[PDB]
Amino acid sequence: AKRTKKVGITGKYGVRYGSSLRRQVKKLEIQQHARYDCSFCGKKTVKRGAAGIWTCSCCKKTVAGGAYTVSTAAAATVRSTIRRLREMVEA
Amino acid sequence: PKKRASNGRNKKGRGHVKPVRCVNCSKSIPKDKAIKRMAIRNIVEAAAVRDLSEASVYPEYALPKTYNKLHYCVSCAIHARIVRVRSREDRKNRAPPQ
Amino acid sequence: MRAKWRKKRTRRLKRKRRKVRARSK
Amino acid sequence: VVDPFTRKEWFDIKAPSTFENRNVGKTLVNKSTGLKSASDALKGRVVEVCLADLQGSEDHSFRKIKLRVDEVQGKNLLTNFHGMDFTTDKLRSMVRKWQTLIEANVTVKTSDDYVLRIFAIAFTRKQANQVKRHSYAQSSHIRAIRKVISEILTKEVQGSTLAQLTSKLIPEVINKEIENATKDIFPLQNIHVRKVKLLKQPKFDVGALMALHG
Amino acid sequence: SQVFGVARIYASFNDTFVHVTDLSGKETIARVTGGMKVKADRDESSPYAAMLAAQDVAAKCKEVGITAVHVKIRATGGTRTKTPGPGGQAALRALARSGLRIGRIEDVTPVPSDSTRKKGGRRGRRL
Amino acid sequence: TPVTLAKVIKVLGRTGSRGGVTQVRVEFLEDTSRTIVRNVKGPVRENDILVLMESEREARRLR
Amino acid sequence: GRGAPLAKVVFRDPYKYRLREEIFIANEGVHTGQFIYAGKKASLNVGNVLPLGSVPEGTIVSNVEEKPGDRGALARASGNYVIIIGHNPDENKTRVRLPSGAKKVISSDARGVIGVIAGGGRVDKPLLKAGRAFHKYRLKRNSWPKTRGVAMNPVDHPHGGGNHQHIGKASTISRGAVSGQKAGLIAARRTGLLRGSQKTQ
RNA sequence: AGGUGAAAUUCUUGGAUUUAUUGAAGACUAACUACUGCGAAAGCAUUUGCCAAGGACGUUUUCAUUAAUCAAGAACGAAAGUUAGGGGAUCGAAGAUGAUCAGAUACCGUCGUAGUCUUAACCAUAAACUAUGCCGACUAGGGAUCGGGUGGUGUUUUUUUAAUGACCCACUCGGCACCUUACGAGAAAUCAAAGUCUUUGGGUUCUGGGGGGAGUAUGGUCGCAAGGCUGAAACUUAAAGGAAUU
RNA sequence: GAGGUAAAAUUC
Ligand SMILES: [Mg+2]
Ligand SMILES: [Mg+2]
Ligand SMILES: [Mg+2]
Ligand SMILES: [Mg+2]
Ligand SMILES: [Mg+2]
Ligand SMILES: [Mg+2]
Ligand SMILES: [Mg+2]
Ligand SMILES: [Mg+2]
Ligand SMILES: [Mg+2]
Ligand SMILES: [Mg+2]
Ligand SMILES: [Mg+2]
Ligand SMILES: [Mg+2]
Ligand SMILES: [Mg+2]
Ligand SMILES: [Mg+2]
Ligand SMILES: [Mg+2]
Ligand SMILES: [Mg+2]
Ligand SMILES: [Mg+2]
Ligand SMILES: [Mg+2]
Ligand SMILES: [Mg+2]
Ligand SMILES: [Mg+2]
Ligand SMILES: [Mg+2]
Ligand SMILES: [Mg+2]
Ligand SMILES: [Mg+2]
Ligand SMILES: [Mg+2]
Ligand SMILES: [Mg+2]
Ligand SMILES: [Mg+2]
Ligand SMILES: [Mg+2]
Ligand SMILES: [Mg+2]
Ligand SMILES: [Mg+2]
Ligand SMILES: [Mg+2]
Ligand SMILES: [Mg+2]
Ligand SMILES: [Mg+2]
Ligand SMILES: [Mg+2]
Ligand SMILES: [Mg+2]
Ligand SMILES: [Mg+2]
Ligand SMILES: [Mg+2]
Ligand SMILES: [Mg+2]
Ligand SMILES: [Mg+2]
Ligand SMILES: [Zn+2]
Ligand SMILES: [Zn+2]
Repeated sequence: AKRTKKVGITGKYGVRYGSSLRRQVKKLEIQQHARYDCSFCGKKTVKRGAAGIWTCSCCKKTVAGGAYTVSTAAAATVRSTIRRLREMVEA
Repeated sequence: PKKRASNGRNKKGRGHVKPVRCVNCSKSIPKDKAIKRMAIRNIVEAAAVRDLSEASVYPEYALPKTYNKLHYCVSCAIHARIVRVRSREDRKNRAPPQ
Repeated sequence: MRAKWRKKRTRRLKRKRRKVRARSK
Repeated sequence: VVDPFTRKEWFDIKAPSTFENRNVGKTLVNKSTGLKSASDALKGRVVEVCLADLQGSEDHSFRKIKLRVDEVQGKNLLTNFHGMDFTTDKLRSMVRKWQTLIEANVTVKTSDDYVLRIFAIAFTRKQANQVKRHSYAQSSHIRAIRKVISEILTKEVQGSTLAQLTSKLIPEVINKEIENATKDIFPLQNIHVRKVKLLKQPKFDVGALMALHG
Repeated sequence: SQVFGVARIYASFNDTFVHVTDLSGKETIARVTGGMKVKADRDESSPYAAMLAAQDVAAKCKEVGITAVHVKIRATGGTRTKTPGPGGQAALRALARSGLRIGRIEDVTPVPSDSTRKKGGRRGRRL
Repeated sequence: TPVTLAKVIKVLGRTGSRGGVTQVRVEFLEDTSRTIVRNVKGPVRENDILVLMESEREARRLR
Repeated sequence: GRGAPLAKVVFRDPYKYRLREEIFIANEGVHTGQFIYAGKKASLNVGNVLPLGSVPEGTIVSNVEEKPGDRGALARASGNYVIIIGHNPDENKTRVRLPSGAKKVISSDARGVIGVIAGGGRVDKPLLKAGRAFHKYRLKRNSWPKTRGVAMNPVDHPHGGGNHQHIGKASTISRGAVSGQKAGLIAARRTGLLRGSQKTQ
């Protein structure tokens, strides 16, 4: 049963705080409070800790990541870059 | 009405290919719509070849040729005497005039 | 006249008309 | 108001010994005084000259060699190979209508630390007793021909020095080796060594420059 | 017996640049433009003003000692009309007759794989 | 100023807006192996010796 | 007070048997239990600290030092990085690209950890209420709130006073002024809304 | 020096324009490029690698008709535009100036934002045109070409004859097309399809009923906005419009 | 196989 039409999670704030501000907060609270996949155990048991801390519910692993997501788009081109440069050192 | 067959260009079932720019008036035009003139020339004129053979220090020398491919739009190929309006029956002649 | 600048004439006619309508509601 | 031509001094150009006819020409450099002397003003000056003069023959009038100045001794400078570039009128005579243009490039280091990038242009040949005019490639042989070219270009380079690579481009030995491994794939024509430029020189080894002049 | 240089005749529209340089290209001697000879600002690309500009360059090379030259015709190039002007053929004929020695005529027009969108607008320049 | 003579060997025709300029290929008397087309004004026959003020000048088409 | 999380990277003392525990700045992609290598001959992996003289050009690094020995000065906030844009074999210099866009050359003996710093996208969320601005700034200093200097008395700010809310003089005060005059736009080379580009540096 | 039909504005021993040595920045992919290829369309031209997808052909393989066309609805959808970052070299809606001109808010010259680029979302209209729904069958000859395949008393590359590849000839499918014709069709221009249609029925979807007022009003819905979709009436006119000839 | 080229000109 979908109760609210379009506000979803940012409907807690009510009428205030503008419209275009709460739309951007909605974009960074769905990704913030999401249950992510773990790279180590494989289970979807990743819970956000503090701003940048991404703990896992099982096996007790903690991965440092972005402020509102696990792997941002800025670090997605960093890891792909080190993958390219490491192949040129070993060959 | 429809006075032609492809009506502007040489596109047969593509929709859109490439826009190019004219050389006379900088008009954007599709590549198959702009007519082409491979205006091949010698690097010197016919009157400057006599004085260049006397000023050359070389016994024999091959004359260079300046090759260039330059396009024209429809509006600046008719004002310049490049193409001309033809009769209704002679539109279909696609052979180059000799 | 040209059918595009009659279209934009009626286009700015819409924005001017519904603005007067929106300030009387 | 004074004419600067009395201040300038003539310095001749002496090419290395990978070919004949060393004498290229002369330059104009100011006199060896203070305030940025003439020895520091000749730290690198390329000379874009065709190799048709140093060879004598006129079948190589489309190949220009860059000559960078490195060492000056006794009113006489010494130079080294800097790059090879074709003339502009030759490439425009190469490219025709109704044929397929194939270009390939590779980055390869020599025996010593010379980082140079060589270019290779090659066209499609219209075979004898052929009815059709264009003879285009299949556009998958082009991936296969340039795999053969990039293997041969990394065989002459990375197997010899620069002086063994400089004295090999004039007899077009590379251009024959490309033809000898492509005729089983497609009939080609006009295989060339279009460009080569040096990206980095390693050191100040004098013994490699003086061995090219004596 | 002959000392050499390069001339680098830049034959654009509404001007003609002729300045003979050395084989290294750093040093330039005897720069004479087409606009120096005519007080009109219209005949700067004329064949007349290009021949007076070319003979002024070769009259100074006799004072220096430059007897031979490797001329280089050059249009504007790039995103421009890429065609040599009327004063390019006039510059080749003038300094050749005047006493210099011509060797290896060639062309150095800058022609790219095209980019940096050509000036004039989409729909074109018009009058 | 120097003087330079030229003999008419071939005539091309009238070229101009109003039709008063004739394209004439003259041959020099001091050089019997070199010719330059010039634009003249008045009535020109063949084998006429003209007086040129400028020796080297290539004639174009007037429009 | 920091947008970036810390890291209890523990080391061993090579000269006496003990466990010296140090505090780094956690990069994005590191985890608890990762073998963090620290040295010149270490490999090029995410999370390790290396000198800039043993890395190639284009390595996205962070926590880079100005001079070798100050234990980490530049590029320390959350989600920031520098780019080595060139090396110099002579007199061991290394040219880097600072996050402001200032291309400045430093020594090759300075150190830097590989990868971007964890905590990116922190200022991309609208910090909506003033209560979230309260609990943010109460852990830093007493700089919140900020009263406008026009609205206060002439004794309280050089802009205040008058029967209206206006500054009165130019807000661009030169660098060579003394304290008490430096308000508003201190030594501005340009003012107004940016309707240009980033042409220089 | 820049520039135009001709000019001026602008830049110039502060040594410009030009010449060489480089370096940085983004953008784009010239010539090759073709009555030529691919994709449902919009569209897609540098190299190589990775990740999947598709047509055509070949098949003495399989399932057994599972199909055809499509309200409502969904995916994609040039350019311009909108929101938030990065980029911001050129070009450059606004705008400022220089001329032309009776006037010139223009055409031309110069400078220059927004924009052009990209990521993450929106919008979703184009002369989005082949102005021509899709599926199936039949009706006419000819020369080319692309992709696959099959036959040669074939040619060339050859190390010892080969096998391939390229090419030629013959044939056959699936293409983008073209040329000559009119038995046919159309008001005609023209059309292998717009043909097989008063000797007017193969299956099927959408739209139109004189020109205006109207793609307007109102209502509903979608969108951040600009807007998109759905969509009249009063009233007014007898002509509007198509092709072709002089 | 290459062969010149842009002023202004409004209404009944
Ligand atoms: Mg018409
Ligand atoms: Mg289209
Ligand atoms: Mg009316
Ligand atoms: Mg009100
Ligand atoms: Mg403009
Ligand atoms: Mg006109
Ligand atoms: Mg920090
Ligand atoms: Mg504070
Ligand atoms: Mg306080
Ligand atoms: Mg404030
Ligand atoms: Mg504030
Ligand atoms: Mg305040
Ligand atoms: Mg008060
Ligand atoms: Mg005050
Ligand atoms: Mg105020
Ligand atoms: Mg004050
Ligand atoms: Mg700025
Ligand atoms: Mg290309
Ligand atoms: Mg529908
Ligand atoms: Mg778009
Ligand atoms: Mg910009
Ligand atoms: Mg304006
Ligand atoms: Mg005015
Ligand atoms: Mg205005
Ligand atoms: Mg204007
Ligand atoms: Mg529509
Ligand atoms: Mg069309
Ligand atoms: Mg339609
Ligand atoms: Mg047929
Ligand atoms: Mg028929
Ligand atoms: Mg009706
Ligand atoms: Mg409608
Ligand atoms: Mg409505
Ligand atoms: Mg409505
Ligand atoms: Mg919005
Ligand atoms: Mg609406
Ligand atoms: Mg009616
Ligand atoms: Mg008529
Ligand atoms: Zn886990
Ligand atoms: Zn044009």
